[PDB]
Amino acid sequence: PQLHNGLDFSAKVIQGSLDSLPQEVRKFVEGNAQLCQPEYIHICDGSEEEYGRLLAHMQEEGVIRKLKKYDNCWLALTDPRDVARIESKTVIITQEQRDTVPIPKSGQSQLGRWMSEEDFEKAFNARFPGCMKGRTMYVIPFSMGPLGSPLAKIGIELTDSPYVVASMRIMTRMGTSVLEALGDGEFIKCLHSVGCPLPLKKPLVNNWACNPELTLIAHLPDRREIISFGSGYGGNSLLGKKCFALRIASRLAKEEGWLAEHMLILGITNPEGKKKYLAAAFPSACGKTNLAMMNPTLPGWKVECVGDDIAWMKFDAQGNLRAINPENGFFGVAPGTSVKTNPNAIKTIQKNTIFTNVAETSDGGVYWEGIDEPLAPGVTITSWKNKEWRPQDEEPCAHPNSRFCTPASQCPIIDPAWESPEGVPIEGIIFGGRRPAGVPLVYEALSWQHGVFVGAAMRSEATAAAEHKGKVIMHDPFAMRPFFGYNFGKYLAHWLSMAHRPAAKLPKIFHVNWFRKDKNGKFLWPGFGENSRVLEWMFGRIEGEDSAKLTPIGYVPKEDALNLKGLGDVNVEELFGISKEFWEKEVEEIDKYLEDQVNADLPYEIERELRALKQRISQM
Ligand SMILES: Nc1nc2c(ncn2[C@@H]2O[C@H](COP(=O)(O)OP(=O)(O)O)[C@@H](O)[C@H]2O)c(=O)[nH]1
Ligand SMILES: [Mn+2]
Ligand SMILES: [Mn+2]
Ligand SMILES: [Mn+2]
Repeated sequence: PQLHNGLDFSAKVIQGSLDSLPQEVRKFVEGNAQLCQPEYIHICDGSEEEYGRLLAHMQEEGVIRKLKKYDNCWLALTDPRDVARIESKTVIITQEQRDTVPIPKSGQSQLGRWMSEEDFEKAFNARFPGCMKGRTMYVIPFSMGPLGSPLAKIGIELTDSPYVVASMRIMTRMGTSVLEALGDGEFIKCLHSVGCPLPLKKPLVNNWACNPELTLIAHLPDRREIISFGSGYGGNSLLGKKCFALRIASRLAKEEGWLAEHMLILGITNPEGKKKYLAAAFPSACGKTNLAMMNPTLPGWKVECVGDDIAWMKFDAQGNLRAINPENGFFGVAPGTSVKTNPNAIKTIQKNTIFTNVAETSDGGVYWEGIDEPLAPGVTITSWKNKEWRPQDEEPCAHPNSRFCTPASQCPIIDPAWESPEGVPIEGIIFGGRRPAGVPLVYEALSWQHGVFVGAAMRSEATAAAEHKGKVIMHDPFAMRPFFGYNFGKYLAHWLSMAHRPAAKLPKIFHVNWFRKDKNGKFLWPGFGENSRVLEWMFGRIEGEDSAKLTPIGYVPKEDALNLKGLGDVNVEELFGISKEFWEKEVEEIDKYLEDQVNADLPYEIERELRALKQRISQM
């Protein structure tokens, strides 16, 4: 009911019906409509027509270009200030700070950024009021994971960005069928605005609406709400990805007894007809996608891709660890993707694919550094800065974090069960990062507890995923440092608890290092398709083959255990060297880190593994 005409936004609905919305769905829409004051409200139905008019609108607004060389592929150049995931402006709001991050013994926590409700209410009220003035509010109903799937959760994103709606149509399951499945069930409330209400008081660079100064990505797990403002780029705007699928989901999984992890999922089959499913957690820009879509070099081996970034896992009745990719597409980095590195990626992005900040060729194609592909005579390149670009300038034509957004179904090696609502049984878990020195190519954990300790001890050099720069090695336990939904100590404890479940078929735990270097700065391992040689060893260890040698850090392959045929020139000495001098410093850094950051919430079993490892190393 109302006394005037200031609460019923029906007259602003250009597609859909507020009447057809579930009870709580309508309230969430009209409430923020009244707060944000959008000129129009557009309730997405996921249709091809919608996608069609949507793209055409963005092309008439100078938002995106059409890549005439490919089938239904589009380019989008963003503002140079809004070109990646802002880790420093992401915050989690909990009544108690301890719920979010362990109280550091001395210094600032690196495992999350907490903000009180009082501080957030101020920041919120200073951003969203009237932020969509003169823009359309798109209502994105999307399901994470297959519909009806048990570990499938539904969210509603409100956004004033057509670029976001198009991307979300690729990355999630979006449309009207999601509304009907939801019914009156619960859902995740997602609110996004670029923060440039009209009239534009700030000119737009590359026609990219954004507000860097006021950027803020907030999470409220107690309320099941995600509030993002000022950014339109991937992690910040695609709220169902990082914000939902990891941070909020991790909190839920802790509550509900499953797991939400920053892991690729791949299935692998050997020449004997036996197939196994593995999961790998690497930091961003550390090889997950190239591994999940690997083109193996060992004959009789087949790799299939279930997912490349997010895994939702839970033990089933039979005690197996089951995993699903809750996403619907791939949002991978562009540069370095060549036919020689990730050819399966090339085959996927040639249609229905949206690119961001990659270079455009004068004939209607894409270009980026490392594409490893000569262009024809008379073909010019326009950089992502929208300027004539030549290979003689220092300006790279493709931004380091530039992306492609492609449907998962188009992948030629997509696993025939990536949408199976029952998941895939994970028999192995892989950790790793970019360690230039010290860490051997691969080793196996001595037990679950040691495994959990290995994940927690992961470290890697600074890449181009967040705002980190320089050549520095920092901690990234479980590859989840930027995405922990709650206290990390309680995270570790949650993992260790899996060893207590009845008839729990705990998978093996490996640590790989694709990036060990020599004294000249030369990679000691070709990697990519050759990583199938490392997976071969893992496959045999899962079946119980006496191919492992015991060492102070874990099991490593025996002599002549790794199929190295076709190489011969690989320096195996330095590739597996376990220097005591290096590992005595490694334990010190891990100790100091764990004592400071996890402090009084560090489980004792992790402290015991730390103690045990320090002991085995001193006996060298
Ligand atoms: N040396 C080496 N580099 C790799 C390998 N796989 C990927 N890369 C590089 O890492 C960058 C990002 O890899 P990607 O698979 O997209 O990482 P993701 O973010 O985890 O999906 C690419 O530019 C590649 O050049 C590998 O096996 N060996
Ligand atoms: Mn990721
Ligand atoms: Mn990726
Ligand atoms: Mn225990």
